[PDB]
Amino acid sequence: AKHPVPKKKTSKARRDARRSHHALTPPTLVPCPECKAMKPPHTVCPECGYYAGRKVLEV
Amino acid sequence: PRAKTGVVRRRKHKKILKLAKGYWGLRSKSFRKARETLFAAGNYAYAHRKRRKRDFRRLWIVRINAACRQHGLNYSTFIHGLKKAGIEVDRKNLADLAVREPQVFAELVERAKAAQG
Amino acid sequence: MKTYVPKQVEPRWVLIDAEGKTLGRLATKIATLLRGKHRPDWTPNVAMGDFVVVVNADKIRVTGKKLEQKIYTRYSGYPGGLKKIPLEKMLATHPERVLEHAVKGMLPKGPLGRRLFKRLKVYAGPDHPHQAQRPEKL
Amino acid sequence: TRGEVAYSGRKIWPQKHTGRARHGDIGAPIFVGGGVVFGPKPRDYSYTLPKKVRKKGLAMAVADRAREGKLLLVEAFAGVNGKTKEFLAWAKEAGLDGSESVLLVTGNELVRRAARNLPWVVTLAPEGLNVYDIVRTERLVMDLDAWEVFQNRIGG
Amino acid sequence: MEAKAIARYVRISPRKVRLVVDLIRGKSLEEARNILRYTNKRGAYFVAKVLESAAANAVNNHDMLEDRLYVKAAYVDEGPALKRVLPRARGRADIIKKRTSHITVILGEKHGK
RNA sequence: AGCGGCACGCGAGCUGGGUUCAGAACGUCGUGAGACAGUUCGGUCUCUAUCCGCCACGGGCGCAGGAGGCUUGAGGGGGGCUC
RNA sequence: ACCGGAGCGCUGUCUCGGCGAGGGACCCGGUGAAAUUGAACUGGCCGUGAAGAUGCGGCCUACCCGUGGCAGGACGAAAAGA
RNA sequence: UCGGGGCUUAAGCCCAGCGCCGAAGCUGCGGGUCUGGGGGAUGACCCCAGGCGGUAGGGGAGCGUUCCCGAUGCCGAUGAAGGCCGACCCGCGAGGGCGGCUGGAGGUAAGGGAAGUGCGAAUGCCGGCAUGAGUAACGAUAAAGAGGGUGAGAAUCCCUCUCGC
RNA sequence: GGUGAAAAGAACCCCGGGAGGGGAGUGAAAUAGAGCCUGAAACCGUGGGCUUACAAGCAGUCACGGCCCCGCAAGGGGUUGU
Repeated sequence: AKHPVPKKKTSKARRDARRSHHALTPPTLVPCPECKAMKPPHTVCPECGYYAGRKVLEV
Repeated sequence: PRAKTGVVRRRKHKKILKLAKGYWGLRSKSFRKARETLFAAGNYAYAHRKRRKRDFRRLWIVRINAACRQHGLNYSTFIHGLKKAGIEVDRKNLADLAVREPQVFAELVERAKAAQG
Repeated sequence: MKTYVPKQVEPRWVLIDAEGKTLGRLATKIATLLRGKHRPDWTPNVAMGDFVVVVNADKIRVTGKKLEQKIYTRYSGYPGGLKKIPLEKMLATHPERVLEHAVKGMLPKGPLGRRLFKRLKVYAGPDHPHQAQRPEKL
Repeated sequence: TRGEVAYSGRKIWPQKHTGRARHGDIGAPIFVGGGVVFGPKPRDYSYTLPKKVRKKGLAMAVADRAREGKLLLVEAFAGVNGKTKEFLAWAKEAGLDGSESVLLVTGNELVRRAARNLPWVVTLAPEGLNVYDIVRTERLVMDLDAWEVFQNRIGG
Repeated sequence: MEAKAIARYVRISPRKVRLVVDLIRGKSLEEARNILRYTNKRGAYFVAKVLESAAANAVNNHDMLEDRLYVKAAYVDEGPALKRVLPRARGRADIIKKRTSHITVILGEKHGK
């Protein structure tokens, strides 16, 4: 609300394009060594664990 | 004596819907822009029927002129000959009797100059 | 009946001289051939007009004072970006251009109108890529 | 109409510096529950029908029934106590059936009693006597006296 | 067969959760779930919830086996919208739109023969 | 120590000093309310750019085997003073 | 806390601006407005037009879409022109 | 920059003869329209004649609507009304009809009558949803760290330990 | 403002914190499932067909080609390459 106003209603086309560059990006995961399942690259999954395994305390 | 609007405009406006559903734009949905497009299309249809007429005259005369200079000379002289040959019409359209069968045309070209010349 | 529309004919190639010729007058002929106006079954929306390899365009003739007068122009979107070159200098440095410019403007403007420009190869030689047929013309 | 609405007659937003339209009173039609423009108010559709004309009216109408042949003025109705099946057997005997409806013209109330609840036979009688009846229906079943009341209707 | 978990009357505009969904549309259970956990959204919670109710149906209602069970159509549609009234300068009763939505993980076994 | 065009360029960029606001005074005209191409002093231009335009930055693609690095310069932009 | 004019000391008012600082903005994360809104598939010269065009025309640069930023045009929004 | 190009014994200039394009003007065709003549008493209908753009507007005709007489009746669960689909038939036309899918109990012929009748607008009245834009803002520049407990869920509650107004 | 003739107004299993649903069970019917007969329009989604990444747009129109799907034929829808 000022001087530079959206003079006209923008089309559905523009809606979908400005929202074309939107989108998501999928997660990135690898396995957990000395374990079984995933862990994102460079992590110490609580269930699993990096080298030496720290924490791992859940139920 | 009630005159509640009812559903007449429903049926009618949606008649305009199907009458113009297929176009582009919000107008290809918008009841009041759509109709304006209906005007566009119909008016266009009229003007384009007459356009179509002249257009086709052209096309014929195009390929005809090509073949006529090919196996002879310019199209104007071919006409000139055939109006003098009195070969009523030939249908410049069916002067595409050159499009198929070379000898038919070619012969009628020799007839063209045969008349005047 | 119902006017006939050509099938996918095989594009015929052609070769043209150049030297001693008149620029405009030359192209004048080129164009009508880039399209099917020479062929009996010419069709508007198709592109089936002969390809045209032109030789030694480096020696095309031009009347009047063109040589020194005629000035081609190009405009870069930039301020004072107008660039105008005389027909005289167009020959010296890459002259096969002159014939092209001359023709391009003598063809439709639409999509295929540039599509047909592609059908024309011009060489400041003679000499071409002896691709095939290429029956010289007059 | 608009004046008989328990609303105001006062403006809400101004005149020029408004940004919206201009009216104010939520009473005129233009708004939501506005009043009506003229029309639907209580009235009387009636008028005057000249004597002579309407006299002939009955005549013509009634007499036109007579042109067909569907008519009669029984001397006296046999069903003398006003009970349904009396007039019913009476009617089956008097040229009647069931599919034919009766401006049943007559004046003895008792005969009309069966006719008071008569699902085909409207029960038409004399001091009312109209043309719309004889057109809408079927049987001039005249007691001699109903026709008497009619003979004086014209009488000129 | 094909299992379905659907819910209406539930939070978040179609935008963000749609973003979450189509990142995982037509993906197997294990994969898609490994996504659901490692998601920097609340679509993690919502989508994984409905997805899980979807997984369980196939376990003991539709019968398919989850080694084979991957996710088909996930539709996500908008319910009503909360028309909240916020205040603002010079005295406008702002309207603020809280669009509510409709998530639907469908799914099925792997092969057909 | 140029003459000129482009809303005598450029207040969705500044300045609001000059301008024709109500206040007040003054010269002046009018019987007076008030007004005078007469003066005086002070006196609220309003942050989010929608398309275009432009200044850089990318993504997706394309270059009719996939790829890594060295490159051509058609075009085009910058550059030109003087004592 | 009234309007001119002049000198003294002082200073980023100016030459000519450079660095830094916290906070907005920019990336992620949770939510989410507005006035305007016929539709738009919306570039430029030279003319055209009731006098000032992407849209008409003889004609221009350029793949599709986006992000940061500047503010010239859409006779720019605020008004049914003070 | 002639519109553009691209022309120099011309693609310019003026002057003569023949050619051809190119207008819904015209010929042809054939369907509808009104007015004159005629065949048919003939009404219906056909044959000959011409005009066949038009804001205000004058004049005529038609489709559609809510209801009333017809209606103590006619229609209908094999399914009222309306809702949605049609590439189908009838009307020049607004429409009529008919079939497909729905929904669940109303609809009214041929003649006739009457009126809140036909909406695209009025910076239109009410409802409904987007556009802007996942952007601005998330209200003091007095500031927050952890360990644990809690609990489906914790930076955000809670316990303590700390630091700052 | 209207579920149904009437509440028969949905136990028990399942995921889930609940919410809400997936089944079952009910009635003629749950496209009558609890502000629930009807459910359209603008309207926001998901699948599929045709089309789009050298291109100048009141967005259509006339013709022709590509195409996909209805079609006995003949044709018809559709869509857009020029």
